[PDB]
Amino acid sequence: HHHHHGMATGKIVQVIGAVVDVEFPQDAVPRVYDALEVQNGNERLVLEVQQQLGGGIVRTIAMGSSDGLRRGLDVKDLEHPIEVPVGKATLGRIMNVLGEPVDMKGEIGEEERWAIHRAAPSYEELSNSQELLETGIKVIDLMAPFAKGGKVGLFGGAGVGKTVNMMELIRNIAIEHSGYSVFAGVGERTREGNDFYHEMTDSNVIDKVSLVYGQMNEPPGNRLRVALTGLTMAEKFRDEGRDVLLFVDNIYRYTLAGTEVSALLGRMPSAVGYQPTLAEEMGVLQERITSTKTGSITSVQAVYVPADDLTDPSPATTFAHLDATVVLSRQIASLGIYPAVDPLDSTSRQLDPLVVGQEHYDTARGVQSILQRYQELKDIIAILGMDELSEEDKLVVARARKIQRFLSQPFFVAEVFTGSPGKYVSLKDTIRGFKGIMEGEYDHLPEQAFYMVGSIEEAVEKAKKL
Amino acid sequence: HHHHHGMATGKIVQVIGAVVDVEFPQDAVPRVYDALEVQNGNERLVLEVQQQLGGGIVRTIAMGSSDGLRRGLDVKDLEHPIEVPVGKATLGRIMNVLGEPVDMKGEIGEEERWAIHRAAPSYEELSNSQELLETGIKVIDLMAPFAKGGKVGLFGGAGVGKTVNMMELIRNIAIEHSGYSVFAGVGERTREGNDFYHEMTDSNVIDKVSLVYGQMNEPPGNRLRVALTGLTMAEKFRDEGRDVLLFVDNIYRYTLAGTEVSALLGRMPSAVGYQPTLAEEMGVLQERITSTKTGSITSVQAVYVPADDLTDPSPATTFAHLDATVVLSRQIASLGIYPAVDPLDSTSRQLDPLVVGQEHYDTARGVQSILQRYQELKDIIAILGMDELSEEDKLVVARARKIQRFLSQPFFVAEVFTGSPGKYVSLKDTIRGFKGIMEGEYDHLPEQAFYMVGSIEEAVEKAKKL
Amino acid sequence: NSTEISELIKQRIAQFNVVSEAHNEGTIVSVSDGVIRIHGLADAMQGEMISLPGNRYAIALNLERDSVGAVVMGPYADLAEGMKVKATGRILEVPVGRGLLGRVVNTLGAPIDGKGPLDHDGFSAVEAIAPGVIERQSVDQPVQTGYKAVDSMIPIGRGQRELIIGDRQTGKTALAIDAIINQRDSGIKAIYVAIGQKASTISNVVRKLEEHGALANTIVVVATASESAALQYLAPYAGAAMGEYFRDRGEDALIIYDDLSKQAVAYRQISLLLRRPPGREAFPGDVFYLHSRLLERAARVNAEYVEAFTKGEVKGKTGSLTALPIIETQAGDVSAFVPTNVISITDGQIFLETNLFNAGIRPAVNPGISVSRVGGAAQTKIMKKLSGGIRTALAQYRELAAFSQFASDLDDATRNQLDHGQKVTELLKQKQYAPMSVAQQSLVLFAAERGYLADVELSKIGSFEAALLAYVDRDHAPLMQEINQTGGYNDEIEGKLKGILDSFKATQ
Amino acid sequence: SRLLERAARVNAEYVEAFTKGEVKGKTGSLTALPIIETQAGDVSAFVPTNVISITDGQIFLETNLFNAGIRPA
Amino acid sequence: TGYKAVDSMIPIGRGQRELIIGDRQTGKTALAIDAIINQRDSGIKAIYVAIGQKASTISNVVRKLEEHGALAN
Amino acid sequence: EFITVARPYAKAAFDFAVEHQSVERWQDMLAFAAEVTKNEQMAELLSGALAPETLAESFIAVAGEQLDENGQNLIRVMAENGRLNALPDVLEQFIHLRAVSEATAEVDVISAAALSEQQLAKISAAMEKRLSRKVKLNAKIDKSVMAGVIIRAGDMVIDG
Ligand SMILES: Nc1ncnc2c1ncn2[C@@H]1O[C@H](COP(=O)(O)OP(=O)(O)OP(=O)(O)O)[C@@H](O)[C@H]1O
Ligand SMILES: Nc1ncnc2c1ncn2[C@@H]1O[C@H](COP(=O)(O)OP(=O)(O)OP(=O)(O)O)[C@@H](O)[C@H]1O
Ligand SMILES: Nc1ncnc2c1ncn2[C@@H]1O[C@H](COP(=O)(O)OP(=O)(O)O)[C@@H](O)[C@H]1O
Repeated sequence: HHHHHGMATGKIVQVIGAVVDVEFPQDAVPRVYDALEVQNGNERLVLEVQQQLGGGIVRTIAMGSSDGLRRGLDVKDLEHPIEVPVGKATLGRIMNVLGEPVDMKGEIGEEERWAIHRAAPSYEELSNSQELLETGIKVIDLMAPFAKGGKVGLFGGAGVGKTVNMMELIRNIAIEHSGYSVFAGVGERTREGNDFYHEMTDSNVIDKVSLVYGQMNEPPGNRLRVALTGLTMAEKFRDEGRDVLLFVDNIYRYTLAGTEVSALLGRMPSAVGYQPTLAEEMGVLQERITSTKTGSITSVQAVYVPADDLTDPSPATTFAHLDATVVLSRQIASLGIYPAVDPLDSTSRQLDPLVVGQEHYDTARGVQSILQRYQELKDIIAILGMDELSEEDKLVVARARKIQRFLSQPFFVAEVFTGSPGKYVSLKDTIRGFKGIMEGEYDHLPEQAFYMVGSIEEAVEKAKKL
Repeated sequence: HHHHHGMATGKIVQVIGAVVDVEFPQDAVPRVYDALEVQNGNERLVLEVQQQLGGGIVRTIAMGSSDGLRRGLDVKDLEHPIEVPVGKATLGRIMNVLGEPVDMKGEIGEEERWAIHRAAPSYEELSNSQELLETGIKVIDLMAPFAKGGKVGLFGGAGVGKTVNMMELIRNIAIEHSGYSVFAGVGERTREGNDFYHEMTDSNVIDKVSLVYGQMNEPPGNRLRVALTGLTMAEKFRDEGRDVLLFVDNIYRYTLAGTEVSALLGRMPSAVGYQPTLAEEMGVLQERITSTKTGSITSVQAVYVPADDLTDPSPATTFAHLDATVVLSRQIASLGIYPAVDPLDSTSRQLDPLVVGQEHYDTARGVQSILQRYQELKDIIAILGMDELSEEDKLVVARARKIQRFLSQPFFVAEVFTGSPGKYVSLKDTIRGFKGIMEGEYDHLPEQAFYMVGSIEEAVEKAKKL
Repeated sequence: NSTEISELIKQRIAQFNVVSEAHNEGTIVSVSDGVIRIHGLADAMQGEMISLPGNRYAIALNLERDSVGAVVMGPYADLAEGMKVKATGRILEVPVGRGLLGRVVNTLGAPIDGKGPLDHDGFSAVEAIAPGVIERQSVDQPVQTGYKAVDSMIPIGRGQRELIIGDRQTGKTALAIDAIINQRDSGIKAIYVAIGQKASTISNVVRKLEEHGALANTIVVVATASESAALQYLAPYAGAAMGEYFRDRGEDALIIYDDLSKQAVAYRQISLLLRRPPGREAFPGDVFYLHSRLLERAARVNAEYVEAFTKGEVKGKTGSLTALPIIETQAGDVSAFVPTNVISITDGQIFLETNLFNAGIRPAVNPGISVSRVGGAAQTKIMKKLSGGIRTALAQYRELAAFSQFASDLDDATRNQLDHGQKVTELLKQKQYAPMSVAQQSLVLFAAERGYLADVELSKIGSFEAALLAYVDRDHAPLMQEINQTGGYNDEIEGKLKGILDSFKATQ
Repeated sequence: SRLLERAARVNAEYVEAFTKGEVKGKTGSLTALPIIETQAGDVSAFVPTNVISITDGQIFLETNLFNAGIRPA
Repeated sequence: TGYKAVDSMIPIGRGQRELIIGDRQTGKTALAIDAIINQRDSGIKAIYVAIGQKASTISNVVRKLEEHGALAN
Repeated sequence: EFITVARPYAKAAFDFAVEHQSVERWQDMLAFAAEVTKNEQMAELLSGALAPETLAESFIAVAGEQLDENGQNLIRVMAENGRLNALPDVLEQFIHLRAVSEATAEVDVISAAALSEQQLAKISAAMEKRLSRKVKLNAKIDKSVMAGVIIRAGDMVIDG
C-alpha cells in the first residue's frame, strides 16, 4: 500500500514461503513503510520491506499471498511510504484492514489520503493536564473517575456485552460530548459479523462508528495490520475538534501474530514464548491514546490476558500499560439487575483516594466501606440464622440491597431496544444521595419500586408515589 | 624485566575486546599462557594466549578490553612465563593483582619468582592433622569439631548473611589460634579498604600475613587473576615455614568469570552458559592446596552462592571436594537468632561414636530425633493444631525450641552487630547442658529466658534470676 | 570476485594493488535497522563515536578486521544499505557539570522540554569508576528521609549504598512527596534516572515536585517509551557524569535511580538480536557490568581523595556521592541475579511489605526486613542514643502481637502491643505529603519514651495527646527548636521535654 | 550394554576362558556391584533408566533414616 | 556383606549384578566400606573402581581398609 | 565449487572488465590457472599454504605465468579471500555467463547433442534439424522415434 511513481525496480530471485526476497533496485532501496507493488500473478501484491539489504534482495514480508508467482516476478518502485485512504469521514460503514470497506461500497468513505503511520506519543502542544471524564452513569462515572482520553482496561466475564456498551455508549457519550466513537477488531469469527452487525440496526451507530475488523481467515500479516486504520483514521477527527474513541477486540491476534511472526522468522527474542517487540508496541501504542489540545484520544483497552499469566507480558503489559480495570462477574447480573459491573475492584487511583474532593472521597469511602462492611452480613450470617440481626444487619442489609439494586440506573441502551427509559444519571444525584440516604436516612424505598430509577433523583418520588 | 626481549607479535588485526588476535609469523605464540607486554592504549599490558593457533593469531586473554585502540597498533610480548612475587617479605602492604602496591605502603616481596600453580603432597606425604579445634561459641564449639589442614566450605554469598559468619568466624578463628597466617582478599566492597583493612592493618594483625586488596569494580581478567597470587604466596609461604592459614572468600568472581568467560572465547557451554572444565579447576584448585609435609595449610573456603544457589556446581563440588559443607539458610537469619548459620546441613568427621563420645552421640541423637520429629510433625501439628497432640508435641516442641533457640549466642563480632552482649561459652556447660534441658531437669525455662543465651550460665542465671 | 560487491568486487578483483582504506571512514555494507556493518575503518578506534547520516553517535562494537559493527542511535530502517559515515574520533562526550541544575535535561544531552539551555562544565566522560581503598571513607552526616522511623531508625548519610524496593500499585515511585520540600537542599545538584514515563508522570511529578519545594537543584534525566540502547539500558551508567563536579571536588553529590530492572529488557537485543548467549530470561553477563563501574561506585571520598581527583582544590575536605537507587518490585519479586548481585554488591537492603501499603495504612515499611548500611552511624544523639531501639517496637509488637491470634501477652506486657501499641508504631507513620525532621524524632523520642505521652494514648487519647501536647508544647515553648540545632540526650532534653510535655499535656 | 555386559558366570562346558581346554575355567563367577552415589536417590535420566532398567537388581536409600538418629540407612 | 538383612532378605549371588542408589551424606560410599566386615574379612577377590579421590580419601581409605583384615586381598 | 559465489566472479568480470578487451585473458588465465592445479601436486601443495602471497604468486606466477592484472589481482583477491581453493565452474560460468549476448544452443532429439545455432525460438532448428544434410546419426536417432508411440501406447494401454 504505497504510491507508485515510476514502476521500475527489477525482477526477483527466491520465493519460498512468505519471505519476499525479490531483487528490486541495486542502490535505490526504499523506506520501511514504502512497499513495492509487485505484479505477482494478476493482482498487485505489495510487500512491506522490514529490513533492507544490499544487492537488491531485501528482507520483505507481504500481507496476503502472491496467488501463484514464479521465481522472477516484476516489482515496482514507490515514492510515498504507507499511502492509504482514510480521514474523519469513515463513520458511516464498516472498514477493512487496508483502508477499504467490508460491507457496502465506497472504501469506508473515501476522503483524505495521507500517511498511514501516525505519531505515537508527543507533548508540547498536547494536553499535559490529564483531565477527568464523565460517562453519565451512577455505576460507571460515580464509582470510577475515568480520565479524558485514556486507555481504561476491562476484565470479568459476561453480563454486560457489546450491545449494552455500544448501545449505551453510542447515545449518551455521543450526545453528552462532541466526538466520534469508532471501533476495531482483530481475531473475530466469520459468523459473528453476520449477527453482531445487526445490532447496528437496533441502536443507530453504524453511521457514527467505523467497524474495522479482520476476522480470522487470513494469516498474521494480513489480519494483524489493522493498526494503521485506527491510528490513521482516528487522528483526523481528534486533531480537528472532535474526540476519537476506538475500541479493540482482543490481544490474541497481536500477541500470537507478533510473537509467532517475530519469533518464527529465524531470530531470538524474549522468553516464556514471548517476543522482544512487546515493550515497543505496548508502550508506544499504550501512550498514544492521550489528551490533546484539539481533542481527547480515547481507546477501549479490551486486551485479553492468557488465563492470568503473571510471568508473561499479559499481566505486566495489561496491568502496567492501562489505567483502571473494571471487572464484571455473574453475581451482579444473575440476580436480575441492569448494570453487571460490580463496585469491588472497579476503580482508579484518583477515584477513592485524597486527590479528588469531598464528593468522590465521601461517596467512595462510604460506598466502599458500606459495601465491604455490609457484604458479609448477608452472606456469612445466612449459615447460622437471623436471630442476632440488630440495627447494623437491618440498616446495612436494607441500605446495601436497596442501594445496590437501585443504583443501577438504565441508560439509552434499552430506550430503542427494550422500551425502558432513564436518560442519563447525573453526578449530583449519585454523589449526593448514595452517601447520606443509603446509610441510615429516609428508609421508605422498597426493592420493587426502587428498580429502574435514575440514580437517586428518581428514587425519591418512587417511595411515596409507588 | 630480564629479557623479556624480541617477541614481536605484530599488530592486532581482530581485536574483539579481551579475545584479541594479533597475526604475525610462525614463531609468535606463548608457552602455556606465558606473560606478555602488549602496548595497546595505556601501557605494557599482559596478554596470555590461552589457545594457541597457527599464523601467530592466537586467542589471547587479557584483563581489560580493547576499547580505544585501533586495528593496526603494533605491540609486543615477553619471553618469561611467570615473573611476580612469592614470599613473606610483603606482609604490611597489600599485594595489587600480582604483587604490586594496593594500599598506602608499597609491596615488594621476594625477588625469586617461583611457579604460578599450587602443588600439595602425595598420598604418603600429606601430614593430615587430626587436632580438633573449638570455637568461641557453644553450638559451634560443642556440635562439630573441624580439624586442621582441611578447608571447610561455607556456601551462600552476601545479601542475606556473610559478614556475621565471616566476622565472628574470622575474628574468633584468627584470634583463638595464636599462630601465623597467609590470608589475602579480593572481591570486596568499594568502601571496605577504609574500614575492614584499617582494623587488620592498624591493629597489628597483618604483621606476619601477606594480605591483599581488591573491590568488585575490576574487569573479567583482573578478578580471575587470584590463582597465581594466591597459589604463589600460599604454596610458597605454606611450604617455606611451619604454619600458614588462609581465609578465602568471594567465590562469585571465580564462578561467574570462569563459568561465563568460556562462552565468550569460542568454546561451547555446559549448564546455562557454564564452563566445561569445572571438575578440573574445582578439583585441582580445591585439592592441590592442602597440608603438605613442609607445613600445614589450614585454609578456610567460602562459596558465594547467588540467592542460596545450592543446585549448582559449587554445592556438589564444594560438598565433596572439601571438608565441611556448611550453608546459610534463611530460616535462622529470618527468625532473629544469634547464629544465622545452617548447622543441620553437614558436620565434621569428629562427630561419630569412637572419636566423638557420649556427649556428642547423645546430643546429636537427641537433637536430631527431637529436631526431626518436631520439625517434621508440622503436617499433623500445624493444620490440625493442638487437638491431636500429646507428649511428643510438647516435649519435642519444648526441647527443640529451647535447644534450638538457646544454642545460639554471640561471638565478639557477632555481639556488636545485633544488640546483645558477647560471652565466651565452654564445652562442659554446652556439652553437659543437653541432658537436662531436653530431658526434664532444665526444661522449666521459657522462650524469653532462652533468647541470646550461651550455655548453662546464661540460661540458669537468666532463667533463675528473671 | 567471490562476494557480490559490484564496485568493490570489480575494483578489488581487477586492481588489488591499490586498496586505499586507511581514512577511517568509507561507507557501510548493509543496514538492517541498527545492525549496520561499517566497511573499512582500519585506523579507527574500537568503541569511538562517529557521526553518520543525520545526528547520531554511531559507536563500533569491536575491531574485528574491517567488518566493525556500528550501532547508530535511532531507527535506520528508512535508509538504504550504504550509509556514508565520517571519522571515528573518541566517545564518552556527555554533558558533565554540576552547574546545569534547574533546567530540563534529557538522556541525549542538555536539550529537553522546555528549557533546552543548560550550561555545564564540558562534554567529558559519563561512566565513572569506583574510588580507592584507603581513600574511600564514608562520611557520617544527618539527613531527613520523610518519616520519624525512617530518619530515626535507618538514617542513611551522604555516600552510603543501600537497596530499596517498593510494592507495585501501592507507592513505589511517590509515597513520600515531602522529601524535596522537607529536605530543601540535598547538598548539591540532585539527579534521578528513570526509564518509562509520559506526559502525566513528567507533568504531575514536575508540577507537584516543583510546586512544593525547590526544584532549582535537581537535574533528573528520565526517558519515555521511545528509548534506544543509550537512553534506556545506559541510563544508570551515564548518570555519574556531573558527579565529578560535586563528589570529586569537596562537597557532596546527590543522585537517585528508579525502575532499574525494567530497562533490563532493553539489553535483550544484546543477547537475542545479536546472537549472543542467554541466561536469566534471555540476558547475558552485561548486567554484571552494573556491579563493576556503575552501581558499585556509590561511595564517599576521603581526605586524600579530594586532592588527587580535583588537582588541588579542597585540601582538607572529603567528597561524598549519595546515590540511593530504588526499584519497583512486583509484589516482592527479588530472587534472581539482579537481586543477589545488586543486594550483595552493596551493604544495605530494605524491603517494603505489600500488606499495609495497599490496605490504606500509611506505614509501608516492613518490620525487621529493613537492614540499612548506616542506621546508627550517620545519626545524631537524638536518633542513635535515645531513639536507637526503634526495632524493638515493631519487632516486639509485631512478633508478640502476631501470635496466631493469641489472648493476651501477660496482660500488662501486652499493653505495648494492643493497648498503647498503636500510638508509637501506627500513629508515627508519614502519609501523603508528610514532612518530618528533628522535631518528630526528638519530640516523639524524648517525651514519649517513658510514660508522659506513651502510657495513656490510644485512638482518642493518642490523637488528642499528640495534637494537644505537640500544639501546646510546640506553640508555648521556644527552646525545643534548639533541640533541632545540636544532638541532644542531656538534661535540657529530659527537663524541657518532661516539663513541657507534662505541663502542656496534663491539661488536655 | 557392551563394556558392562561382563556380569555373568560361566559354566563347566566353556573350554576357552583361560586354559584350553579342560580345567581353569569351570565355576567362574563374575559379580558386579553397581552402587551409584546419587543425590538422595536421584534417578530420572537416561543413564539411570537405561542402566537401572537394563540390569536385574535395584536398591535405594534415604537420608532421613541415617540423619534422623537411627544407624541404618 | 555385613548386615543381617543383606544375607537373607536381600542376598546376592556369585556372578550377578545388583544396582544401588545411596543417599547424599548418609550411606553412599560410607556404608559400602564401613559395614563390609564379611566381604573384607572373609577373603574374596574383589576389585574397586574409585574415581575422583585425594589425600584424605587414599589415606583414610587405605588406612581404614588396610587396618582391618583386607589390606592385601 | 562456488555455487553462490560463482555469480559474482562470472557476472562482475563480464561487464566492468569487458571494456579492456579481456575476452581472451579470462579463458586462458581461468582455464590454465584453474586446470593447472587439477592433479595431485599443485592442489595439495598450493592449497595448504600459510599466506596468500606464496600460493597466489607461486600458483599464479610459477606454472607458466600467463596472466596480467586480472590474473594477479583476481588470483590474489580470490586466493586471499577464499575462492581459489576450487574454481571448477570458472570456464563454464564465465563462458556461459559472458557469452550470453550471442548464446545459440538447441537441445537433442533423443539422440546426440547437436547444438544448433538457434538464438531465438524456432530459428535455425527447423532448417538445420529438418533440412538433411543429416537426418539420422548412429547415436540411436531413428531407433528412438518409436519411443513415444510405443511407450505411450504400451504404457497408456497396459492397464486395459
Ligand atoms: N503508604 C501509602 N498510603 C496511602 N496512600 C499511598 C501510600 N503510598 C502512596 N500512596 C498513594 O499513591 C499515589 C501515587 O501513586 P504512584 O503514582 O506512585 O503509583 P505508581 O508507583 O505509578 O504505581 P505502579 O508502580 O504500579 O506504576 C498517591 O496519590 C498516594 O495517595
Ligand atoms: N553404618 C553407619 N551407620 C551410621 N552412621 C554412619 C554409618 N556410616 C557412616 N555414618 C555417618 O556418616 C558420617 C560420615 O559421612 P561421610 O563424610 O563419609 O559421607 P560422604 O561419603 O562424604 O557422602 P557422599 O559419598 O554422598 O559424599 C559419619 O559422621 C557417620 O556418623
Ligand atoms: N545474630 C544476629 N542477630 C540479628 N541480626 C543479625 C545477626 N547477624 C546478622 N544480622 C543482620 O544481618 C544483616 C547483614 O547485613 P550485611 O552484612 O549488609 O549483609 P551480608 O551479611 O549478607 O553481608 C545486618 O544488617 C544485621 O542486622
